Amino acid sequence: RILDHGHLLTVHDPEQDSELDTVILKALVKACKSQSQEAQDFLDELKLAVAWNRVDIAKSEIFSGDVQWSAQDLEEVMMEALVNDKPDFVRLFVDNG
Amino acid sequence: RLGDIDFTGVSRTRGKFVRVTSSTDPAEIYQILTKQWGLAPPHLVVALMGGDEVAQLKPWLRDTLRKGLVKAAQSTGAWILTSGLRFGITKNLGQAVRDHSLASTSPKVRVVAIGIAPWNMIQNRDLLLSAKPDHPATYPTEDLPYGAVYSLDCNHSHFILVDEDPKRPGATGEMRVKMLKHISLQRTGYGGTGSIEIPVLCLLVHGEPRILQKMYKNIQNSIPWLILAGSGGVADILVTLMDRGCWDADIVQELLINTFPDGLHSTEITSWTKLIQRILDHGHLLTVHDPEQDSELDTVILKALVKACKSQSQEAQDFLDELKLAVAWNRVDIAKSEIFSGDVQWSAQDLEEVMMEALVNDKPDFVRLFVDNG
Amino acid sequence: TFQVVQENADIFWKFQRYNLIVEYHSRPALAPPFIIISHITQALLSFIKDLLERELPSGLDQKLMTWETVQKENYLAKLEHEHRESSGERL
Ligand SMILES: [Ca+2]
Ligand SMILES: [Ca+2]
Repeated sequence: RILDHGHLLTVHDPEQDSELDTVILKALVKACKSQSQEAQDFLDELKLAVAWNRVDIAKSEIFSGDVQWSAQDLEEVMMEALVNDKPDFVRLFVDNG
Repeated sequence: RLGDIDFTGVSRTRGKFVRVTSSTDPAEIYQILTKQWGLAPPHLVVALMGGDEVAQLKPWLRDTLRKGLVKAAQSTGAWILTSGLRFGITKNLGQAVRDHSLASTSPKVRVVAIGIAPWNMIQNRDLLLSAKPDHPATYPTEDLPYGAVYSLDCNHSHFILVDEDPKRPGATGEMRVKMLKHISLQRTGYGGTGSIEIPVLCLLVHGEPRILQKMYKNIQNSIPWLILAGSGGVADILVTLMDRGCWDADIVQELLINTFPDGLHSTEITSWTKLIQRILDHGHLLTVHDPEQDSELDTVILKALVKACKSQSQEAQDFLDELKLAVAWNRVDIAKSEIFSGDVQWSAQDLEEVMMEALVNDKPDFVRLFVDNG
Repeated sequence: TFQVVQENADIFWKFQRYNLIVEYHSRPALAPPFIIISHITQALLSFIKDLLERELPSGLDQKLMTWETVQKENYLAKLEHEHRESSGERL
Protein backbone atom coordinates (compact mmCIF):
# COMPACT_ATOMS: atom_id res chain seq x y z
CA ARG A 1 0.00 0.00 0.00
CA ILE A 2 2.84 2.43 0.79
CA LEU A 3 4.25 1.77 -2.67
CA ASP A 4 0.74 2.11 -4.12
CA HIS A 5 0.82 5.67 -2.82
CA GLY A 6 4.19 6.28 -4.45
CA HIS A 7 3.90 10.01 -5.16
CA LEU A 8 4.77 10.78 -1.52
CA LEU A 9 7.94 8.65 -1.74
CA THR A 10 11.37 9.79 -2.96
CA VAL A 11 14.79 8.12 -3.15
CA HIS A 12 17.98 9.98 -2.19
CA ASP A 13 21.15 8.28 -3.44
CA PRO A 14 24.21 10.26 -2.25
CA GLU A 15 26.40 8.29 -4.67
CA GLN A 16 24.41 9.90 -7.51
CA ASP A 17 22.30 12.74 -6.06
CA SER A 18 24.86 14.61 -3.90
CA GLU A 19 22.26 17.33 -3.24
CA LEU A 20 19.79 16.89 -0.39
CA ASP A 21 18.08 20.26 -0.86
CA THR A 22 17.38 19.41 -4.51
CA VAL A 23 15.71 16.10 -3.68
CA ILE A 24 13.75 17.70 -0.82
CA LEU A 25 12.48 20.37 -3.21
CA LYS A 26 11.58 17.76 -5.83
CA ALA A 27 9.73 15.64 -3.27
CA LEU A 28 7.75 18.62 -1.98
CA VAL A 29 6.92 19.83 -5.50
CA LYS A 30 5.79 16.35 -6.58
CA ALA A 31 3.65 15.93 -3.45
CA CYS A 32 1.90 19.29 -3.84
CA LYS A 33 1.55 18.83 -7.61
CA SER A 34 -0.30 15.57 -6.99
CA GLN A 35 -2.28 17.28 -4.22
CA SER A 36 -3.71 20.14 -6.29
CA GLN A 37 -3.23 22.23 -9.43
CA GLU A 38 -3.92 25.77 -8.17
CA ALA A 39 -1.01 28.20 -8.03
CA GLN A 40 -1.67 29.43 -4.49
CA ASP A 41 -0.58 26.11 -2.98
CA PHE A 42 2.84 26.04 -4.69
CA LEU A 43 3.55 29.32 -2.90
CA ASP A 44 5.49 27.81 0.01
CA GLU A 45 7.36 25.35 -2.21
CA LEU A 46 8.26 28.34 -4.39
CA LYS A 47 9.43 30.26 -1.32
CA LEU A 48 11.59 27.30 -0.26
CA ALA A 49 13.03 27.10 -3.78
CA VAL A 50 13.79 30.83 -3.57
CA ALA A 51 15.58 30.33 -0.25
CA TRP A 52 17.72 27.55 -1.74
CA ASN A 53 18.39 29.52 -4.97
CA ARG A 54 17.06 26.59 -7.02
CA VAL A 55 16.04 28.57 -10.09
CA ASP A 56 16.43 25.57 -12.41
CA ILE A 57 13.97 23.45 -10.43
CA ALA A 58 11.61 26.42 -10.11
CA LYS A 59 11.48 26.98 -13.87
CA SER A 60 11.37 23.25 -14.67
CA GLU A 61 8.73 22.04 -12.18
CA ILE A 62 6.86 25.06 -10.81
CA PHE A 63 6.94 27.35 -13.86
CA SER A 64 6.34 24.49 -16.28
CA GLY A 65 3.12 25.79 -17.89
CA ASP A 66 0.76 23.35 -16.18
CA VAL A 67 0.06 26.02 -13.53
CA GLN A 68 -1.34 29.48 -14.26
CA TRP A 69 0.63 32.21 -12.47
CA SER A 70 -0.93 35.66 -12.07
CA ALA A 71 0.60 38.94 -10.94
CA GLN A 72 -1.03 39.11 -7.51
CA ASP A 73 0.11 35.56 -6.74
CA LEU A 74 3.67 36.39 -7.81
CA GLU A 75 3.80 39.75 -6.00
CA GLU A 76 4.58 38.31 -2.55
CA VAL A 77 7.21 35.84 -3.74
CA MET A 78 8.65 38.71 -5.80
CA MET A 79 8.96 40.79 -2.64
CA GLU A 80 10.72 38.05 -0.64
CA ALA A 81 12.98 37.13 -3.57
CA LEU A 82 13.95 40.78 -4.07
CA VAL A 83 14.61 41.36 -0.36
CA ASN A 84 16.72 38.21 0.06
CA ASP A 85 19.28 38.93 -2.70
CA LYS A 86 18.01 36.42 -5.29
CA PRO A 87 18.51 38.05 -8.72
CA ASP A 88 17.76 34.88 -10.68
CA PHE A 89 14.27 34.63 -9.19
CA VAL A 90 13.78 38.36 -9.76
CA ARG A 91 14.47 37.80 -13.45
CA LEU A 92 12.24 34.71 -13.51
CA PHE A 93 9.30 36.52 -11.90
CA VAL A 94 9.72 39.48 -14.25
CA ASP A 95 9.68 37.03 -17.17
CA ASN A 96 6.61 35.23 -15.77
CA GLY A 97 4.19 38.13 -15.44
CA ARG B 1 -11.98 57.86 -47.33
CA LEU B 2 -8.21 58.34 -47.17
CA GLY B 3 -6.88 60.38 -44.28
CA ASP B 4 -4.18 60.89 -41.68
CA ILE B 5 -3.92 60.64 -37.90
CA ASP B 6 -1.99 62.88 -35.51
CA PHE B 7 -1.75 60.59 -32.49
CA THR B 8 -1.81 62.62 -29.26
CA GLY B 9 -0.43 60.99 -26.13
CA VAL B 10 2.90 59.46 -25.14
CA SER B 11 4.50 60.23 -28.51
CA ARG B 12 3.35 62.35 -31.43
CA THR B 13 3.05 59.93 -34.36
CA ARG B 14 1.63 60.52 -37.84
CA GLY B 15 -0.40 57.64 -39.22
CA LYS B 16 -2.68 57.13 -42.20
CA PHE B 17 -5.80 55.04 -42.73
CA VAL B 18 -8.36 53.93 -45.29
CA ARG B 19 -12.03 53.11 -44.72
CA VAL B 20 -13.03 50.03 -46.72
CA THR B 21 -16.01 47.69 -46.91
CA SER B 22 -16.27 43.96 -47.59
CA SER B 23 -17.46 44.82 -51.12
CA THR B 24 -14.19 46.45 -52.22
CA ASP B 25 -11.64 44.48 -54.21
CA PRO B 26 -8.34 43.73 -52.41
CA ALA B 27 -6.39 44.79 -55.51
CA GLU B 28 -7.55 48.39 -55.06
CA ILE B 29 -6.30 48.44 -51.46
CA TYR B 30 -2.98 46.91 -52.54
CA GLN B 31 -2.62 49.55 -55.26
CA ILE B 32 -3.35 52.26 -52.68
CA LEU B 33 -0.74 50.80 -50.32
CA THR B 34 1.87 50.59 -53.08
CA LYS B 35 1.32 53.96 -54.76
CA GLN B 36 -0.71 56.39 -52.64
CA TRP B 37 1.36 55.74 -49.50
CA GLY B 38 4.80 54.98 -50.96
CA LEU B 39 5.15 51.47 -49.50
CA ALA B 40 7.47 49.41 -51.68
CA PRO B 41 6.48 45.80 -52.43
CA PRO B 42 7.96 43.69 -49.64
CA HIS B 43 10.26 40.69 -49.67
CA LEU B 44 8.28 39.09 -46.83
CA VAL B 45 4.72 39.29 -45.49
CA VAL B 46 3.98 38.07 -41.95
CA ALA B 47 0.31 37.89 -40.94
CA LEU B 48 -0.59 37.81 -37.25
CA MET B 49 -3.56 35.71 -36.15
CA GLY B 50 -4.87 35.41 -32.61
CA GLY B 51 -3.39 37.16 -29.61
CA ASP B 52 -6.55 39.20 -28.95
CA GLU B 53 -7.90 36.86 -26.27
CA VAL B 54 -8.25 37.60 -22.56
CA ALA B 55 -5.10 35.65 -21.67
CA GLN B 56 -1.96 37.35 -22.97
CA LEU B 57 1.45 35.79 -23.49
CA LYS B 58 4.13 35.57 -20.84
CA PRO B 59 6.44 38.61 -20.92
CA TRP B 60 9.48 36.54 -21.92
CA LEU B 61 7.59 34.73 -24.69
CA ARG B 62 6.16 37.90 -26.22
CA ASP B 63 9.51 39.69 -25.89
CA THR B 64 11.42 36.91 -27.67
CA LEU B 65 8.65 36.70 -30.28
CA ARG B 66 8.70 40.43 -31.05
CA LYS B 67 12.51 40.60 -31.10
CA GLY B 68 12.80 37.61 -33.42
CA LEU B 69 10.07 38.92 -35.73
CA VAL B 70 11.64 42.37 -35.97
CA LYS B 71 15.15 40.98 -36.50
CA ALA B 72 13.91 38.63 -39.22
CA ALA B 73 11.97 41.46 -40.89
CA GLN B 74 14.82 44.00 -40.77
CA SER B 75 17.11 42.04 -43.12
CA THR B 76 14.52 42.58 -45.88
CA GLY B 77 11.58 44.89 -46.35
CA ALA B 78 8.53 43.29 -44.73
CA TRP B 79 4.95 44.10 -43.79
CA ILE B 80 3.74 42.80 -40.43
CA LEU B 81 -0.05 42.60 -40.82
CA THR B 82 -1.74 43.02 -37.43
CA SER B 83 -5.13 43.90 -35.99
CA GLY B 84 -4.30 47.54 -35.46
CA LEU B 85 -5.87 47.89 -32.01
CA ARG B 86 -3.76 48.93 -29.01
CA PHE B 87 -4.12 45.77 -26.93
CA GLY B 88 -1.86 42.83 -26.20
CA ILE B 89 0.48 41.26 -28.72
CA THR B 90 -0.46 43.77 -31.43
CA LYS B 91 0.55 46.62 -29.11
CA ASN B 92 3.82 44.89 -28.18
CA LEU B 93 4.71 44.18 -31.82
CA GLY B 94 3.90 47.76 -32.78
CA GLN B 95 6.12 49.03 -29.98
CA ALA B 96 8.95 46.76 -31.15
CA VAL B 97 8.56 47.96 -34.75
CA ARG B 98 8.60 51.59 -33.59
CA ASP B 99 11.72 50.95 -31.51
CA HIS B 100 13.46 49.38 -34.50
CA SER B 101 12.45 52.32 -36.71
CA LEU B 102 13.78 54.84 -34.19
CA ALA B 103 17.04 52.93 -33.65
CA SER B 104 17.64 52.27 -37.35
CA THR B 105 20.50 54.14 -39.01
CA SER B 106 19.49 52.88 -42.47
CA PRO B 107 16.12 54.22 -43.67
CA LYS B 108 16.25 52.33 -46.97
CA VAL B 109 15.05 49.11 -45.28
CA ARG B 110 11.73 49.50 -43.49
CA VAL B 111 9.60 47.21 -41.33
CA VAL B 112 6.00 48.37 -41.72
CA ALA B 113 3.29 47.43 -39.21
CA ILE B 114 -0.04 47.58 -41.06
CA GLY B 115 -3.19 47.26 -38.97
CA ILE B 116 -6.37 45.63 -40.26
CA ALA B 117 -9.03 46.57 -37.72
CA PRO B 118 -12.85 46.64 -37.74
CA TRP B 119 -14.63 49.97 -37.87
CA ASN B 120 -16.96 48.91 -35.03
CA MET B 121 -14.18 48.16 -32.51
CA ILE B 122 -12.30 51.49 -32.49
CA GLN B 123 -12.47 54.14 -29.77
CA ASN B 124 -13.48 57.61 -30.97
CA ARG B 125 -13.93 56.74 -34.65
CA ASP B 126 -16.07 59.88 -34.91
CA LEU B 127 -12.95 61.92 -34.08
CA LEU B 128 -11.19 60.65 -37.21
CA LEU B 129 -14.38 60.51 -39.30
CA SER B 130 -13.58 63.96 -40.71
CA ALA B 131 -9.96 63.42 -41.85
CA LYS B 132 -9.33 66.78 -43.49
CA PRO B 133 -6.51 66.42 -46.06
CA ASP B 134 -5.04 69.82 -45.18
CA HIS B 135 -5.25 69.33 -41.39
CA PRO B 136 -4.89 65.72 -40.18
CA ALA B 137 -7.28 64.43 -37.55
CA THR B 138 -6.11 64.23 -33.94
CA TYR B 139 -6.56 60.97 -32.01
CA PRO B 140 -6.04 60.51 -28.25
CA THR B 141 -4.47 57.14 -27.40
CA GLU B 142 -6.14 55.44 -24.44
CA ASP B 143 -5.01 52.24 -22.73
CA LEU B 144 -7.91 49.88 -22.05
CA PRO B 145 -8.52 46.43 -20.54
CA TYR B 146 -9.68 43.43 -22.58
CA GLY B 147 -13.15 44.99 -22.82
CA ALA B 148 -14.91 45.01 -26.19
CA VAL B 149 -13.74 48.16 -28.06
CA TYR B 150 -10.11 49.27 -28.34
CA SER B 151 -8.13 52.29 -29.51
CA LEU B 152 -5.89 52.45 -32.57
CA ASP B 153 -2.25 51.63 -31.88
CA CYS B 154 -0.06 54.71 -32.24
CA ASN B 155 3.07 52.79 -33.31
CA HIS B 156 1.21 51.31 -36.30
CA SER B 157 2.14 53.46 -39.29
CA HIS B 158 -0.79 52.58 -41.58
CA PHE B 159 -4.27 51.11 -41.16
CA ILE B 160 -6.94 49.42 -43.26
CA LEU B 161 -10.32 49.99 -41.58
CA VAL B 162 -12.89 47.38 -42.65
CA ASP B 163 -16.58 48.23 -42.43
CA GLU B 164 -18.97 45.75 -40.84
CA ASP B 165 -21.04 43.74 -43.32
CA PRO B 166 -24.76 43.61 -42.41
CA LYS B 167 -25.10 40.07 -43.80
CA ARG B 168 -22.32 38.62 -41.64
CA PRO B 169 -20.34 40.33 -38.83
CA GLY B 170 -17.13 38.60 -39.88
CA ALA B 171 -15.88 40.69 -42.79
CA THR B 172 -12.60 41.45 -40.99
CA GLY B 173 -11.26 37.91 -41.21
CA GLU B 174 -12.66 37.48 -44.71
CA MET B 175 -10.83 40.57 -45.93
CA ARG B 176 -7.64 39.47 -44.16
CA VAL B 177 -7.80 36.12 -45.97
CA LYS B 178 -8.57 37.81 -49.29
CA MET B 179 -5.62 40.19 -48.94
CA LEU B 180 -3.32 37.36 -47.86
CA LYS B 181 -4.27 35.47 -51.01
CA HIS B 182 -3.95 38.57 -53.21
CA ILE B 183 -0.43 39.46 -52.05
CA SER B 184 0.40 35.75 -52.21
CA LEU B 185 -0.56 35.94 -55.90
CA GLN B 186 1.58 38.99 -56.68
CA ARG B 187 4.78 38.68 -58.76
CA THR B 188 7.16 41.55 -58.01
CA GLY B 189 9.97 42.32 -60.43
CA TYR B 190 13.14 40.45 -59.50
CA GLY B 191 16.38 42.18 -60.44
CA GLY B 192 16.05 42.70 -64.17
CA THR B 193 13.08 41.25 -66.09
CA GLY B 194 12.55 38.63 -63.41
CA SER B 195 9.30 37.54 -61.77
CA ILE B 196 9.52 36.79 -58.04
CA GLU B 197 6.64 35.72 -55.82
CA ILE B 198 6.02 37.48 -52.51
CA PRO B 199 6.42 34.97 -49.64
CA VAL B 200 3.45 35.26 -47.30
CA LEU B 201 3.41 33.60 -43.87
CA CYS B 202 0.82 33.40 -41.10
CA LEU B 203 1.85 33.20 -37.44
CA LEU B 204 -0.69 32.00 -34.87
CA VAL B 205 -0.55 32.99 -31.19
CA HIS B 206 -3.15 31.71 -28.68
CA GLY B 207 -5.83 30.97 -31.25
CA GLU B 208 -9.54 30.73 -30.52
CA PRO B 209 -11.96 28.15 -31.98
CA ARG B 210 -13.85 31.01 -33.65
CA ILE B 211 -10.95 31.62 -36.07
CA LEU B 212 -10.75 27.99 -37.23
CA GLN B 213 -12.74 28.72 -40.39
CA LYS B 214 -10.43 31.60 -41.31
CA MET B 215 -7.35 29.48 -40.58
CA TYR B 216 -8.71 26.71 -42.81
CA LYS B 217 -9.42 29.22 -45.58
CA ASN B 218 -5.83 30.46 -45.37
CA ILE B 219 -4.73 26.81 -45.54
CA GLN B 220 -6.77 26.43 -48.74
CA ASN B 221 -5.03 29.49 -50.21
CA SER B 222 -1.57 27.86 -49.88
CA ILE B 223 -0.49 30.17 -47.05
CA PRO B 224 2.10 28.43 -44.83
CA TRP B 225 1.36 28.74 -41.12
CA LEU B 226 3.68 29.03 -38.12
CA ILE B 227 2.66 27.96 -34.62
CA LEU B 228 4.08 29.11 -31.29
CA ALA B 229 4.72 26.36 -28.76
CA GLY B 230 3.51 27.89 -25.49
CA SER B 231 0.97 30.31 -26.94
CA GLY B 232 -1.81 28.68 -24.94
CA GLY B 233 -4.90 27.95 -27.01
CA VAL B 234 -5.33 26.43 -30.46
CA ALA B 235 -1.53 26.54 -30.75
CA ASP B 236 -1.17 24.08 -27.87
CA ILE B 237 -3.79 21.80 -29.43
CA LEU B 238 -2.01 21.86 -32.79
CA VAL B 239 1.46 21.22 -31.36
CA THR B 240 0.19 18.35 -29.19
CA LEU B 241 -1.66 16.80 -32.14
CA MET B 242 1.47 17.10 -34.27
CA ASP B 243 3.68 15.54 -31.59
CA ARG B 244 1.26 12.65 -31.11
CA GLY B 245 1.32 12.03 -34.87
CA CYS B 246 -2.20 10.60 -35.19
CA TRP B 247 -5.27 12.80 -34.66
CA ASP B 248 -8.76 11.32 -34.34
CA ALA B 249 -12.18 12.62 -33.34
CA ASP B 250 -11.78 11.53 -29.71
CA ILE B 251 -8.37 13.16 -29.22
CA VAL B 252 -9.36 16.41 -30.93
CA GLN B 253 -12.63 16.63 -28.98
CA GLU B 254 -10.91 15.89 -25.66
CA LEU B 255 -8.19 18.48 -26.23
CA LEU B 256 -10.74 21.08 -27.35
CA ILE B 257 -12.83 20.42 -24.23
CA ASN B 258 -9.79 20.57 -21.94
CA THR B 259 -8.54 23.86 -23.40
CA PHE B 260 -11.99 25.40 -24.06
CA PRO B 261 -14.58 24.55 -21.39
CA ASP B 262 -17.04 27.11 -22.79
CA GLY B 263 -17.79 25.27 -26.04
CA LEU B 264 -20.60 22.77 -25.40
CA HIS B 265 -22.66 22.08 -28.53
CA SER B 266 -22.79 19.03 -30.80
CA THR B 267 -22.80 20.95 -34.10
CA GLU B 268 -20.24 23.60 -33.14
CA ILE B 269 -17.79 21.15 -31.57
CA THR B 270 -18.23 18.73 -34.49
CA SER B 271 -17.47 21.51 -36.98
CA TRP B 272 -14.42 22.59 -34.97
CA THR B 273 -13.12 19.01 -34.81
CA LYS B 274 -13.62 18.65 -38.57
CA LEU B 275 -11.68 21.87 -39.14
CA ILE B 276 -8.85 20.74 -36.85
CA GLN B 277 -8.64 17.32 -38.51
CA ARG B 278 -8.57 18.76 -42.03
CA ILE B 279 -6.03 21.48 -41.17
CA LEU B 280 -3.77 18.78 -39.73
CA ASP B 281 -4.47 16.63 -42.80
CA HIS B 282 -2.86 19.41 -44.81
CA GLY B 283 0.15 19.45 -42.50
CA HIS B 284 2.84 20.55 -44.96
CA LEU B 285 1.68 24.17 -44.62
CA LEU B 286 2.01 24.01 -40.81
CA THR B 287 5.15 24.65 -38.76
CA VAL B 288 5.88 24.81 -35.03
CA HIS B 289 8.12 27.51 -33.53
CA ASP B 290 9.32 26.70 -30.01
CA PRO B 291 11.44 29.60 -28.68
CA GLU B 292 12.65 27.39 -25.82
CA GLN B 293 14.32 25.19 -28.46
CA ASP B 294 14.29 27.05 -31.79
CA SER B 295 15.54 30.53 -30.78
CA GLU B 296 15.64 31.53 -34.47
CA LEU B 297 12.48 32.85 -36.13
CA ASP B 298 14.10 33.51 -39.51
CA THR B 299 15.29 29.90 -39.67
CA VAL B 300 11.83 28.46 -39.03
CA ILE B 301 10.26 30.93 -41.47
CA LEU B 302 12.73 29.84 -44.15
CA LYS B 303 12.09 26.16 -43.39
CA ALA B 304 8.31 26.65 -43.56
CA LEU B 305 8.53 28.48 -46.89
CA VAL B 306 10.92 25.91 -48.36
CA LYS B 307 8.72 23.01 -47.25
CA ALA B 308 5.58 24.68 -48.63
CA CYS B 309 7.12 25.39 -52.04
CA LYS B 310 8.81 21.97 -52.15
CA SER B 311 5.42 20.34 -51.69
CA GLN B 312 3.95 22.78 -54.22
CA SER B 313 6.29 21.99 -57.13
CA GLN B 314 9.69 20.56 -58.06
CA GLU B 315 10.91 23.05 -60.68
CA ALA B 316 13.87 25.26 -59.77
CA GLN B 317 12.31 28.53 -60.94
CA ASP B 318 9.82 28.54 -58.05
CA PHE B 319 12.46 28.21 -55.31
CA LEU B 320 13.92 31.47 -56.64
CA ASP B 321 12.24 33.76 -54.10
CA GLU B 322 12.84 31.37 -51.19
CA LEU B 323 16.49 31.30 -52.30
CA LYS B 324 16.55 35.10 -52.41
CA LEU B 325 15.10 35.26 -48.90
CA ALA B 326 17.71 32.75 -47.71
CA VAL B 327 20.39 34.93 -49.31
CA ALA B 328 19.05 37.99 -47.48
CA TRP B 329 19.16 36.14 -44.14
CA ASN B 330 22.63 34.65 -44.86
CA ARG B 331 21.24 31.15 -44.25
CA VAL B 332 23.78 29.25 -46.33
CA ASP B 333 23.36 26.05 -44.30
CA ILE B 334 19.61 25.88 -44.96
CA ALA B 335 20.19 26.78 -48.62
CA LYS B 336 22.65 23.93 -49.15
CA SER B 337 20.62 21.47 -47.06
CA GLU B 338 17.10 22.07 -48.39
CA ILE B 339 17.34 24.04 -51.66
CA PHE B 340 20.62 22.65 -53.03
CA SER B 341 19.85 19.12 -51.88
CA GLY B 342 20.02 17.38 -55.28
CA ASP B 343 16.27 16.86 -55.69
CA VAL B 344 16.14 20.07 -57.77
CA GLN B 345 18.11 20.67 -60.97
CA TRP B 346 19.84 24.06 -60.95
CA SER B 347 21.08 25.52 -64.25
CA ALA B 348 23.32 28.50 -64.92
CA GLN B 349 20.65 30.87 -66.25
CA ASP B 350 18.47 30.17 -63.20
CA LEU B 351 21.40 30.84 -60.85
CA GLU B 352 22.61 33.97 -62.69
CA GLU B 353 20.08 36.35 -61.12
CA VAL B 354 20.47 35.06 -57.58
CA MET B 355 24.23 35.20 -58.17
CA MET B 356 23.92 38.87 -59.07
CA GLU B 357 21.88 39.78 -55.97
CA ALA B 358 24.08 37.67 -53.68
CA LEU B 359 27.22 39.31 -55.08
CA VAL B 360 25.80 42.84 -54.80
CA ASN B 361 24.56 42.36 -51.22
CA ASP B 362 27.89 41.27 -49.65
CA LYS B 363 27.11 37.55 -49.27
CA PRO B 364 30.39 35.68 -49.92
CA ASP B 365 29.08 32.32 -48.70
CA PHE B 366 26.32 32.30 -51.31
CA VAL B 367 28.83 33.45 -53.94
CA ARG B 368 30.93 30.38 -53.15
CA LEU B 369 27.85 28.15 -53.11
CA PHE B 370 26.63 29.38 -56.51
CA VAL B 371 30.11 28.99 -57.99
CA ASP B 372 30.18 25.43 -56.65
CA ASN B 373 26.68 24.72 -58.01
CA GLY B 374 27.17 25.59 -61.67
CA THR C 1 58.73 52.62 -12.48
CA PHE C 2 58.55 53.91 -16.06
CA GLN C 3 57.72 50.46 -17.42
CA VAL C 4 55.01 49.89 -14.80
CA VAL C 5 53.55 53.42 -14.83
CA GLN C 6 53.38 54.56 -18.48
CA GLU C 7 49.90 53.14 -19.21
CA ASN C 8 48.15 54.52 -16.12
CA ALA C 9 49.95 57.82 -16.75
CA ASP C 10 48.46 57.90 -20.26
CA ILE C 11 44.95 57.18 -18.97
CA PHE C 12 45.35 59.95 -16.39
CA TRP C 13 46.53 62.30 -19.14
CA LYS C 14 43.43 61.58 -21.21
CA PHE C 15 41.21 62.33 -18.21
CA GLN C 16 43.13 65.57 -17.57
CA ARG C 17 42.94 66.49 -21.27
CA TYR C 18 39.16 66.37 -21.00
CA ASN C 19 39.20 69.08 -18.32
CA LEU C 20 41.85 71.11 -20.14
CA ILE C 21 39.75 71.15 -23.32
CA VAL C 22 36.58 71.98 -21.37
CA GLU C 23 38.39 74.96 -19.80
CA TYR C 24 38.46 76.69 -23.21
CA HIS C 25 34.66 76.99 -23.49
CA SER C 26 34.54 80.08 -21.25
CA ARG C 27 38.12 81.19 -21.98
CA PRO C 28 38.23 84.39 -24.07
CA ALA C 29 39.99 84.26 -27.43
CA LEU C 30 42.34 87.14 -26.54
CA ALA C 31 45.59 86.32 -24.76
CA PRO C 32 47.03 88.61 -22.09
CA PRO C 33 47.53 91.47 -21.82
CA PHE C 34 44.80 91.93 -24.42
CA ILE C 35 42.54 89.74 -22.26
CA ILE C 36 41.73 92.90 -20.29
CA ILE C 37 39.57 93.94 -23.25
CA SER C 38 37.61 90.69 -22.99
CA HIS C 39 37.28 91.01 -19.21
CA ILE C 40 35.97 94.58 -19.46
CA THR C 41 33.61 93.64 -22.30
CA GLN C 42 32.15 90.71 -20.36
CA ALA C 43 31.79 92.76 -17.16
CA LEU C 44 30.03 95.57 -19.03
CA LEU C 45 27.72 93.16 -20.86
CA SER C 46 26.82 91.40 -17.60
CA PHE C 47 26.17 94.65 -15.71
CA ILE C 48 24.15 96.22 -18.53
CA LYS C 49 22.21 93.05 -19.37
CA ASP C 50 28.40 74.96 -25.84
CA LEU C 51 29.25 71.92 -27.94
CA LEU C 52 29.02 69.83 -24.77
CA GLU C 53 26.00 69.58 -22.45
CA ARG C 54 23.17 70.36 -24.88
CA GLU C 55 19.42 69.98 -24.37
CA LEU C 56 17.62 68.24 -27.23
CA PRO C 57 13.97 68.35 -28.34
CA SER C 58 11.67 65.66 -27.02
CA GLY C 59 11.47 63.63 -30.24
CA LEU C 60 15.23 63.46 -30.81
CA ASP C 61 15.86 62.71 -27.13
CA GLN C 62 13.38 59.82 -27.21
CA LYS C 63 14.92 58.52 -30.44
CA LEU C 64 18.37 58.64 -28.85
CA MET C 65 17.30 56.80 -25.69
CA THR C 66 15.54 54.16 -27.81
CA TRP C 67 18.71 53.79 -29.89
CA GLU C 68 20.75 53.45 -26.69
CA THR C 69 18.41 50.73 -25.43
CA VAL C 70 18.64 48.86 -28.74
CA GLN C 71 22.45 49.08 -28.66
CA LYS C 72 22.44 47.80 -25.08
CA GLU C 73 20.22 44.88 -26.09
CA ASN C 74 22.62 44.09 -28.94
CA TYR C 75 25.58 44.27 -26.54
CA LEU C 76 23.93 41.95 -24.03
CA ALA C 77 22.87 39.51 -26.75
CA LYS C 78 26.42 39.41 -28.14
CA LEU C 79 27.81 38.83 -24.64
CA GLU C 80 25.38 35.97 -23.99
CA HIS C 81 26.15 34.52 -27.42
CA GLU C 82 29.94 34.59 -27.05
CA HIS C 83 29.43 33.02 -23.63
CA ARG C 84 27.12 30.32 -25.02
CA GLU C 85 29.61 29.12 -27.67
CA SER C 86 32.58 29.22 -25.31
CA SER C 87 34.70 26.10 -24.82
CA GLY C 88 33.72 25.70 -21.17
CA GLU C 89 30.00 25.95 -21.85
CA ARG C 90 30.34 23.48 -24.72
CA LEU C 91 32.13 21.03 -22.42
CA1 LIG D 1 1.90 23.17 -0.85
CA1 LIG E 1 7.93 29.69 -54.26
